[PDB]
Amino acid sequence: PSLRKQRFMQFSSLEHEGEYYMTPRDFLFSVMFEQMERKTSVKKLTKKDIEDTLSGIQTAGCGSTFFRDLGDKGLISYTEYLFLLTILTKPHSGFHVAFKMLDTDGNEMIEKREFFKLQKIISKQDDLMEINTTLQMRFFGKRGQRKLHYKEFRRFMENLQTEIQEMEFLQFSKGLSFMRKEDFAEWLLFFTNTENKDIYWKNVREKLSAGESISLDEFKSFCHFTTHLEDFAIAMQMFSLAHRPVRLAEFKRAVKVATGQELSNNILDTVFKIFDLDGDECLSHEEFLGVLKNRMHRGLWVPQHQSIQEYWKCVKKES
Amino acid sequence: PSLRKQRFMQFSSLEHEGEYYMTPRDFLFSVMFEQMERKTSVKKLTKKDIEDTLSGIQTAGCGSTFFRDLGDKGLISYTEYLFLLTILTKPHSGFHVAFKMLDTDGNEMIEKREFFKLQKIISKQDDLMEINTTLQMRFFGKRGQRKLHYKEFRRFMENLQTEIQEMEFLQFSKGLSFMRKEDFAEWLLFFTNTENKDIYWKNVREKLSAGESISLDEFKSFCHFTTHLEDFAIAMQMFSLAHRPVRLAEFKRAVKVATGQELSNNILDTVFKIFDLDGDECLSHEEFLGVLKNRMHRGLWVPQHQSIQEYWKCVKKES
Repeated sequence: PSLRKQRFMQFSSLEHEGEYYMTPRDFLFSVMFEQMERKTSVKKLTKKDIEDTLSGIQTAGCGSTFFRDLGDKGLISYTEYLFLLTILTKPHSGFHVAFKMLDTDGNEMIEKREFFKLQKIISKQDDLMEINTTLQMRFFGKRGQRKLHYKEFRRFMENLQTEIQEMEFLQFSKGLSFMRKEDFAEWLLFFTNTENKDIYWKNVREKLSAGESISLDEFKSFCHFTTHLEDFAIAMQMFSLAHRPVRLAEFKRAVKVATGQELSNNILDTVFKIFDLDGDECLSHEEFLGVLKNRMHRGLWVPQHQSIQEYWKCVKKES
Repeated sequence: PSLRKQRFMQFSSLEHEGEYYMTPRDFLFSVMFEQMERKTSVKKLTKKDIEDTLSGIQTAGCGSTFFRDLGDKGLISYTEYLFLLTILTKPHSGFHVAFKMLDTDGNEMIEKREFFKLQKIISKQDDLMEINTTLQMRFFGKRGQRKLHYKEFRRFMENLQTEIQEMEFLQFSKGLSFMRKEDFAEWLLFFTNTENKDIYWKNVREKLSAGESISLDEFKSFCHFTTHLEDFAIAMQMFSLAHRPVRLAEFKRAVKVATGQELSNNILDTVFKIFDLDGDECLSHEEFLGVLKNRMHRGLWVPQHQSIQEYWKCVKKES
């Protein structure tokens, strides 16, 4: 039982024939919540239970909203859990590559034999120490003979990413349609790898206005920039040479040209009010890039008991 | 500075000419959150600031959703704060009485002179030790000569109550449209005046199913029953005589006939699975009524430093 499978069975809610399963509600909780306290216990299933659960996809919307629409009447195994988890953090321009990877070109579309190959990879990795899920029923028909083209794949992945962004936005905005700049500030500061947020809190107390809002499209654009941060930094490494701090206009032009996600002046103003440690109007790549380095936020826990190893590496490398 | 005014200035966000004000976002936070940590500081205003804030009502929806629609561009003083706070917990059949109370019958509608009378009551209570808010602009026109009929008053109060129910539902359901029975259980157990929830948690662990959902209309109906609980208990006192525990069917019929809010079998089943301490299928009024006694939940803090007085009354009356 690896760490990922341990997390999966911890956040699971259904078991059947000695095999833990999961509903979309539990997947969303695992994505957005680090730890959940389950008041109740797991429950077994039968074929009647399976049909009562799978009776939701027939009346579910295949649009942008798919998981909250399904609610609790869904089924997700470990393999689909890992697949969706990789989809969460997959940047653009890798969609077509991932699609072509999921099929040996004997089928230009994807039949369920390729997902069976994925499950076989999982089982081969497991052992070397039947049951229809909701995701298969979405991609392939109830009969099981359905081709999955690339356009539908791209649509599904975009919908999943946007659904997660909407979920995080509504979780941090308490329900309102205009979150305060402070919520965006704390959302950014959450996953930054620093030990003293005091300077950033002083900055947002002093420099940032008392009242200002952020829309939803702006938050989604910033999230897409965050997920393309690696390509953005590769493009910015040429500018980091000679140690030239970048202003706001060049920052906006560069993010637009390297990630295709044009940002507003509000978000850029805010991120420069929180991150400009120095007194100049703009600061170098150092703080923003090196500090915003993990991107492993939003669940995605990597608990390789890195506490003591982190303390040891701190004691060693601190010089 | 009374406790209510202290809470108001703590949750306020705007000050002008030495007078704290408040935006709908802060009112909603004061309603749903017991304590809020303000990262930023208060800011002053000018007439230009006043117009920039009041420029929202012109493009705001007067339907069921009004406060989240306004977002942050709104204005609420202390008097309107207290008025809305009384509206939150006002039961039905008191709407028309409250309307007739807010006007000396020289006007069958309500002109702004009666709200001026309300503000005068507040100021007379304060001193005996000009500025247009958003609510006045909603009831009365920008010019200030507008009659407010009773039907619009009832519509506004119903919309406010339903808006608060939607807010609490979305805050406890994490965004999904079907909250788990456990969330309803913990929402009920929050304001119950008991010291050991262990028995109720054992009940929900054992008796309640592992997975079951609750819609939105059912939650709203249960909230309306909770706000008519006093009339419900007056009607049930005759049945409490002879100490006869009430079953489920009679409970449903009685709540329907005394509060007009018919409940589903799911909510009643759940509340009997959490509250039936004994082994019988139904338990008497004792636990449900006496335990669910406060109804002062959802903010509405009454902090008359009742900690030490509560401990003293416990030491005294415990026999």
